[PDB]
Amino acid sequence: GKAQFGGQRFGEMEVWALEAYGAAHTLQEMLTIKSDDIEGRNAAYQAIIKGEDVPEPSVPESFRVLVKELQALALDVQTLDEKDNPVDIFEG
Amino acid sequence: NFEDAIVISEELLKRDFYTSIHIERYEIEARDTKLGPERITRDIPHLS
Amino acid sequence: KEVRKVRIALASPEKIRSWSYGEVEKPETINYRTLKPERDGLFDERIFGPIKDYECACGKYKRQRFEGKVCERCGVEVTRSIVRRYRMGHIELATPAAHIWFVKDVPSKIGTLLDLSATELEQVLYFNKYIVLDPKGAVLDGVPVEKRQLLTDEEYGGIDARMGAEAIQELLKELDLEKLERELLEEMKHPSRARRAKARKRLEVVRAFLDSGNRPEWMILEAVPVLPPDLRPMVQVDGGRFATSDLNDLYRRLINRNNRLKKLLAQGAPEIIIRNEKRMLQEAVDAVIDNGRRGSPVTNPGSERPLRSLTDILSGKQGRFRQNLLGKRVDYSGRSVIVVGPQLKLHQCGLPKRMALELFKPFLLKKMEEKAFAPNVKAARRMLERQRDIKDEVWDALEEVIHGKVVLLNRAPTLHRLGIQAFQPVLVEGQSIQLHPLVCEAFNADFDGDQMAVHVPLSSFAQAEARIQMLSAHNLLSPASGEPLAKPSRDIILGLYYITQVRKEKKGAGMAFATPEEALAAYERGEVALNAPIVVAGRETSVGRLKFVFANPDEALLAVAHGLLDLQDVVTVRYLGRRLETSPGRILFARIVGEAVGDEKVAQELIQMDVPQEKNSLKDLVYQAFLRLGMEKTARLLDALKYYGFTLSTTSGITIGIDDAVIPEEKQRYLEEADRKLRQIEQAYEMGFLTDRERYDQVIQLWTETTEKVTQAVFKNFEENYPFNPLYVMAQSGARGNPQQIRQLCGMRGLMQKPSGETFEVPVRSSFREGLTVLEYFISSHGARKGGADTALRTADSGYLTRKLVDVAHEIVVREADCGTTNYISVPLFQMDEVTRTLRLRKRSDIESGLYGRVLAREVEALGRRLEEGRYLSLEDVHFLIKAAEAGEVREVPVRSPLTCQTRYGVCQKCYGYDLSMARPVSIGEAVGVVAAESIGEPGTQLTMRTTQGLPRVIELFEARRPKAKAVISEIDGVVRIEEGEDRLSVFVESEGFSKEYKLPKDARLLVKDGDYVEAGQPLTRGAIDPHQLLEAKGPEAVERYLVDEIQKVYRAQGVKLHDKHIEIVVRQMLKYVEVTDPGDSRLLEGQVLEKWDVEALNERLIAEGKVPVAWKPLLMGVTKSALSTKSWLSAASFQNTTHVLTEAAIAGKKDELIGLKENVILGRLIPAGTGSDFVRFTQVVDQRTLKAIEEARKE
Repeated sequence: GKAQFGGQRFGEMEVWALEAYGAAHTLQEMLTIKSDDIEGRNAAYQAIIKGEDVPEPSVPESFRVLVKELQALALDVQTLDEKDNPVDIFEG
Repeated sequence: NFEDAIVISEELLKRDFYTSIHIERYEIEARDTKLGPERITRDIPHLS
Repeated sequence: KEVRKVRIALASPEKIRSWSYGEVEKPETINYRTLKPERDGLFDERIFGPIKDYECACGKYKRQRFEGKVCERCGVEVTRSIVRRYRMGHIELATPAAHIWFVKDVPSKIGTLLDLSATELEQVLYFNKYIVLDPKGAVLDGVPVEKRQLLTDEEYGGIDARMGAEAIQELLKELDLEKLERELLEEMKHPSRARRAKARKRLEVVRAFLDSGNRPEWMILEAVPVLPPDLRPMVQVDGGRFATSDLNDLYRRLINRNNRLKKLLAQGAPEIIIRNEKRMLQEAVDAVIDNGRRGSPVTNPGSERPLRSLTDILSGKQGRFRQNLLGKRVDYSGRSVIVVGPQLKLHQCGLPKRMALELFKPFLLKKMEEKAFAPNVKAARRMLERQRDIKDEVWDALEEVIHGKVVLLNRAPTLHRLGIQAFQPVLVEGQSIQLHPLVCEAFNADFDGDQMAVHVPLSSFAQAEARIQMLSAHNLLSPASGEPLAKPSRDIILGLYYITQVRKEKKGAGMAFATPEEALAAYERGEVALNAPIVVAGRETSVGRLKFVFANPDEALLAVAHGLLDLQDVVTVRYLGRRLETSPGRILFARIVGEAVGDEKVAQELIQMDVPQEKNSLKDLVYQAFLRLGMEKTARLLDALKYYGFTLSTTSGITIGIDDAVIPEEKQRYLEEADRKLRQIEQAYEMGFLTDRERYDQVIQLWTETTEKVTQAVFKNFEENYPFNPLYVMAQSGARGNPQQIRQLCGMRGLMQKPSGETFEVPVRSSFREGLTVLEYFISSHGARKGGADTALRTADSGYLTRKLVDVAHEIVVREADCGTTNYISVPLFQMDEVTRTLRLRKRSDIESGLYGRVLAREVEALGRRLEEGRYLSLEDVHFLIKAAEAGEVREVPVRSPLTCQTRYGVCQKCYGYDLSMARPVSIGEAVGVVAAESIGEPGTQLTMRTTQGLPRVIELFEARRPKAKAVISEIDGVVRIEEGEDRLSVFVESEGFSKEYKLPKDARLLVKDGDYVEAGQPLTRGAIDPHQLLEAKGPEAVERYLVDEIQKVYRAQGVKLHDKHIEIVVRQMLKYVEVTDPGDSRLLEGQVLEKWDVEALNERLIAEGKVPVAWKPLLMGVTKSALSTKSWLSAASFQNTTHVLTEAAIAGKKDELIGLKENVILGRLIPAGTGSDFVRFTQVVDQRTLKAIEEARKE
């Protein structure tokens, strides 16, 4: 923190309970646009500057990261739905 | 003062009774690099 | 379309290349002087994505559209700077490979699928030379030599096989797939059963490769990929010296070798060397992948630091799996010290301007523009950066800014959903955070400078999610045990009491009368002319009873306005509809309650109109109130109490003046007559009346008898004199103080516990009110620290219990309404003392936490009332059944619980149900899975950790490990006879014929005498009850029953309360798996899920008749062992050594389906719960008029 400061942490407990309540998003928004998923944080950050719904992140950073930290060590690590079909997890 | 809280009377601030002095220590280091050496002058651009 | 599964397939050379975008078939990458990759390398952007904004490496049209950016001499595709975060690369290798994870994992995935002398063979099949014997070629050189292997280096022959991985490569390829399904399905029925055991295991990899779609070979890498840059960073440290991801220095030599030998082969074929070289090729990858292995870690020239590897990185310790459920850092966060929010209405909350602003910058901004003030957005940004001292108008905004949205809060060690709540924060001076009372309880909200957190939700969603699911206000009760939590107390109480205790004076005996003693006109005047005071003894009255004849509550009160009485006097006053004895003080309580309750009448109802108010007291009301009145109201009540009590709890100014630290006159006479019973047991010892043993147990059981006198005495005096004494009252009411403590203060302490659990025969006569002396301290000391070792080692182990717990049932959720099952449970109302054997019903609580909110399975008759089949019984309801059996008319209260309820991956609504803590049938989607867990361990806290009982057992249990001294169990059913005394101890369980020799170690405390009678699997010796050993010969449920209960026993023995359900839910998974015999499809053992067994064991006899039912058996796992076998991997990871998991997994297709929490989270999805469920999220809302502009575009 050079100009403005701080950056609070967040642990499992937090989540589990978060889980405790059907805090769905409150959970997801707590695992994305408020940390890794670079897309969002900006996306979101902007979002308020104008005041819109704001988030809705495509697919959380980390997910991709991992899958890639994976292949980045063999193993495809594909993705299908309900009808079992090819995904399009990275669009780029 | 509930559960383990405590109340105070402005009075002490008046008498400036419970006041603490504290000195924070700030430091800095200038290194030698390939992109050039890190100087330190009262001269730095765009600074009004 | 969005995700709905994640299948881990293997790695193919062809495909590794397919990706990689580029082809780092090039050197090292960086350039310090000039930030730039290195004409093809690890950073050459041309092959990945552009480091900068769109742009090339020279410059082109950073145009949004056209698609397909490249150049003349600058082929850096222009598609932003992020994609550097996924686009991989590759180093088309020199020759063979071994992704270690198939070499030195655990089972040796390759040195098995192909035998290859388990190990040492593969080990010698690349390194250490040693040549493999591949083909072909007719076989025996000085001895046959059986189409299989090796041959030693200088153990001539030649080759016509090779070495290195090529060997194992072209090896795998040319390897009949199905035939081994036969060469193994022939050595499975005619074997020895010694090494014909691994036989089967071969298939488990085999069939794992077959009905999978994954080919072997590829296990040896023809392609050793390269992860992206923006992931294995090269950030600038403090100038020109950088910090690589540490991994990158590995990939390093990995290229270093593949190039140094890539040359030797191009030129210079000196055999021996080629060998000493490839030996490194692997060791390269080897390291890169799982460096650490073997016995030699990579030595960066200088340090002795191991440096990560593909393994490490993924290997939790924040390795992409754990890193998620462990931390991450918010964007709209802020913490702080907390403080009283007396004024603050419940739902309300702290947040001082200072931070309060910085923690909202956004919204403020825009809101500002949208307001005549501050022209352009960014422009605004500039005014709240003019150092400090804000303007007026501003704030106003910040306010209209937050009115409506809430924030979440949290103490340090959160533990229960409550551990966080939401509040309509308010601006307030002081820099600390203000918080409402009540809550405290939850977080165990203390006030000694502790702090809490505050997270800000944006999603028009998360917000709503909060307040309607997380407002302390909407959340009042502890699912942990369907009782309140927003319970006033540790003061609020004090207050309420004083104003509702009433007084008792004595300067007047021959007072009241059924017929007026003399008269009233006299009875009274006798007052304004001394003697007997207002309130006092009597047969029917006290002066007050007559002096004050009040009409409305008003008056009675308007009285207290003028110094006539003091709320607590017993005055005659007509309340509502009749004449009442009560005090201005009691009455008020009501109205207080009443008004803010809404109906001044139903109020009076719940209330206990006459008797000192207190913890337990209101609590009920509390609960009660809620019962017949909407949460809304419930609060307000909670509220005022807070208030009304407070201000009161102070108007009535009580205090602590040591003198009030009363000592019962009888102290002397008691420590006196007792002091004497000693000179009579030591002067009784002088002779021989007592052994040193018969003696020492007397001075002990001595002072403790007297001690208890001290206790209760100082108390009796505490009721007949000084019934308003500070201390007391508190302890009586809820405020502070327990039966214990108080004592040490006034009367005395007692005898201490030595360091080795002993007790000096010398007491602590003094009492704190008195300056306890020198010695008594040095011995009364141990207690606080040996009892400080608790608060010590009992705090550390985070949630130890908690975790393990969690991992198991994070699945289990309300996933349906009624499993549909008829099956039920028989609830035990009457305990069976395993000692006396005499009976007795259970104690109050237990019960509740056994029936509360349960669901009846087979209607019950008693006392005339009829409980139909399936009704959520209310506390009241259960209350009833209770008296029902006291009146004995029912034995086992049948109920539908989770212990059974078939829905598998979650629980059926009308099973468990209700206790949303909200006292309402459980709404669908709830995370019980957790909840359960959650609750269970929250008490793990206060569980003694000295060691058996408490926590130390809990482990034993859930896990389930044959505790010390196994406790001899009756395998069968029958008769008995013990034999011998003071030599060789044992016992015998001889039914009719088979006299089972049941031994004893020479030191056992049995209890089933000599003769007795029985039935299957039961506590014979005493001690314990082994999980497995039981089960086996008695069934799965059986154990379960024991489990929970057992567990409960300790919990109960410590004040623990908690619906049983919880513990159950846990248990559930403890069964989840079963082994196999006589199969119809999978391996002949593979542990397994119930459902999976039946959607296949109720499907190979129904629609697809035949094959074999494929039975199972009773199998027991424990949290630990549990989770581990859970089918899912993503989750499966996070534990032990992930390697393994993936390893095996990867091989066969292996899918997940993302059904769970820990599952969908590791990735960060939208949890399959509550809002993210399958019954309340796929709903589209209509607006009455915008349903007829949608009805004319449908019939077109």
